[PDB]
Amino acid sequence: HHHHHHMVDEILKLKKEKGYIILAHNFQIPELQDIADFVGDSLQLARKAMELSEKKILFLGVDFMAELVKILNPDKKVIVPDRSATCPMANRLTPEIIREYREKFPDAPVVLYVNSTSECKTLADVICTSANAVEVVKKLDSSVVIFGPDRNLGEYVAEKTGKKVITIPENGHCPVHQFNAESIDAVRKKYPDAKVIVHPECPKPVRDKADYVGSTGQMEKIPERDPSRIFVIGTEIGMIHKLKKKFPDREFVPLEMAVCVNMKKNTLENTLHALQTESFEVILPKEVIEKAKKPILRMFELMG
Ligand SMILES: O=C(O)c1ccccc1C(=O)O
Ligand code: SF4
Repeated sequence: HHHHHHMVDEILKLKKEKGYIILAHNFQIPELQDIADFVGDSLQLARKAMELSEKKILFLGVDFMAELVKILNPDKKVIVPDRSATCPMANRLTPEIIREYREKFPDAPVVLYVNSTSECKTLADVICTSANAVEVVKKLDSSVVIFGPDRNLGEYVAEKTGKKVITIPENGHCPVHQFNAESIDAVRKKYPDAKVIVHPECPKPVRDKADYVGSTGQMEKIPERDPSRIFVIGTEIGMIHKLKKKFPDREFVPLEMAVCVNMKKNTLENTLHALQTESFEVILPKEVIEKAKKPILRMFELMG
């Protein structure tokens, strides 16, 4: 909107002037997606940052993602506008629980979802995303794996791979994606020709009623091969804007309104403040960077 056109102009000039690149997660408000150089998922953004000349990064998302970017770009300054933006699911897994479960099942590799603390990543055998988790677990020798922090994704991986997936912590889940299956019944009657796409973080009954299950990266490729005029989307509300932007010819309908409060902590105002003050810098110990990079590079190595 034109009322913010002077705010946007100061963001563009400062970003240009100080050599920032702005990376925004798909769950950011539309206003921040519209000012970002690249919008996508966590790993997509971090990988993207490795490729660029900009020595400074403004990251718009939540803490474990900004740290991922820093882990993989450690000589680059990474700032976030709100340091309290975090992932409640990720924060429920701890080093202690991982260590507890490694002892119980010492032959099982620890596969950690990218939505995990940096400290947790130092202890994982490999990282995955919702896009590549099935393939990653498939390529591991073992037929029993330890997986966290999301139980639903773990269970999905178990279904797709046929392997035993021991999920940690107990009842690990994303509250944003706990859609109700009756919501799918309801949209099918309302839009009989619509396709339902939901995230694998969604519970089993929702995944099973959906036409497609995939990551937000996967969602945004579906209309390249599906010609449907209407898609119903089971993930965080920010993806609707992303999808509408990429495919203006289609209609994107939320399965339900689902908002990640932590993702919405970032605003045009605090983003502007961040660029004015070049704060808040993501600072990690060298040793955590060194150790946590290992399972992240292995993920890339395995998928290569
Ligand atoms: O990308 C996704 O689908 C996604 C959904 C929820 C949280 C985190 C991510 C992420 O990997 O960035
Ligand atoms: S949508 Fe769920 S998994 Fe993603 S940052 Fe928010 S609470 Fe975490």
